[PDB]
Amino acid sequence: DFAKEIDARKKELMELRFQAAAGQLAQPHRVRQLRREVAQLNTVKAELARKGEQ
RNA sequence: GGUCAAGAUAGUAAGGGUCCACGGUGGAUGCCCUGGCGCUGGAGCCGAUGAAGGACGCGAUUACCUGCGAAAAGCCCCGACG
Ligand SMILES: [Mg+2]
Ligand SMILES: [Mg+2]
Ligand SMILES: [Mg+2]
Ligand SMILES: [Mg+2]
Ligand SMILES: [Mg+2]
Ligand SMILES: [Mg+2]
Ligand SMILES: [Mg+2]
Repeated sequence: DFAKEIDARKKELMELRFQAAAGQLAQPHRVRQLRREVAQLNTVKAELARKGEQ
């Protein structure tokens, strides 16, 4: 299921980039906060990959 | 006092010179250290699970440096500080 939440994050992240090329970007923090949720995502996936399979 | 004669003799500065005073220039000098040099003593290999050194790129705004790498001034677990 993890990839679904990853890509849902990626869509709004690109939406923020698109506004940021424009004059609208009132909450820049949401930018970097959206990316760490991606990284944590991927990280935890690797944390399951070794688990169980050994 | 006046005229004539003969004689001697100042001052003037265009610009200059020596000295004094006030600056401009310039960055010597003292002081300092954000940087070096040397000795002693430690520690001493990286790489095909990708080295050394790089090229692009990552930031709301980022030309240079750092750090980092599309999971990108970073992600997770432990411990320390508070
Ligand atoms: Mg005469
Ligand atoms: Mg002087
Ligand atoms: Mg010194
Ligand atoms: Mg290397
Ligand atoms: Mg950008
Ligand atoms: Mg990937
Ligand atoms: Mg502290």
